[PDB]
Amino acid sequence: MKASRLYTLVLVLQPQRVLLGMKKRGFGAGRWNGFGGKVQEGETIEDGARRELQEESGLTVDALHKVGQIVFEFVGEPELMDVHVFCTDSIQGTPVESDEMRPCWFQLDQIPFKDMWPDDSYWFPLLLQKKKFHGYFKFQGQDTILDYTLREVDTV
Ligand SMILES: Nc1nc2c([nH]c(=O)n2[C@H]2C[C@H](O)[C@@H](COP(=O)(O)O)O2)c(=O)[nH]1
Ligand SMILES: [Mn+2]
Ligand SMILES: [Mn+2]
Ligand SMILES: [Mn+2]
Repeated sequence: MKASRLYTLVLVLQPQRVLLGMKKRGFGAGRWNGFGGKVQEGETIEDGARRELQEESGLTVDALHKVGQIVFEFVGEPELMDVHVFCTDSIQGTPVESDEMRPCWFQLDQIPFKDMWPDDSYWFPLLLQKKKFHGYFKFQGQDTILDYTLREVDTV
C-alpha cells in the first residue's frame, strides 16, 4: 500500500489540433504535455485543473470534462502520482507562455509522441477517440516503463 498525491492534466483538444506545452523546468522538463500540477487544499480536482490551465497557458475555461485517470509509480519514490486527466474543446482566448510552459498547437496527424512522456503513446490515442480510460505506469527514471496497465472504462 502506497499513498498517492493528486495531480491534474488538461488537454485542449479541438477538432483538428491539440494544445500542448513544452515543459521548461521541473518534472518532465523537455517534454510536450498537457497543462496541470498539484491539486491544492480546498479546491475540487476540476477547479484545480482549471486553475493550472490558466496559470500555465493563460487560458480560462468555464468547464472541463473528465476523460481519464493515470497512476504513476517511480522506482525509489514511495508516493504515487494520481493524475486526473481532463479535456475541453471550448476556449475563448489565446495561449501565452508562462515560466512553466511554452504552449504550441499541434495538428492531430503530428502529435509529438517522441517528445512526450513514453506512456502518452498508449493512452493519448484513447483520448483522441473520445474513450475514457484508467491507466497505471511504473517507471524507472524518466524513460523506462517496467510495468503498466491500461483499460477503457465507461466512467472515470
Ligand atoms: N502526459 C503525461 N503527464 C504526466 C506524466 N507524469 C506526470 O506527472 N504528468 C503530469 C501531471 C502534471 O500535469 C505534471 C506534473 O506536475 P508539475 O506540473 O507540478 O510538475 O505532469 C506522464 O507520464 N505523462
Ligand atoms: Mn503549475
Ligand atoms: Mn505544472
Ligand atoms: Mn501548482
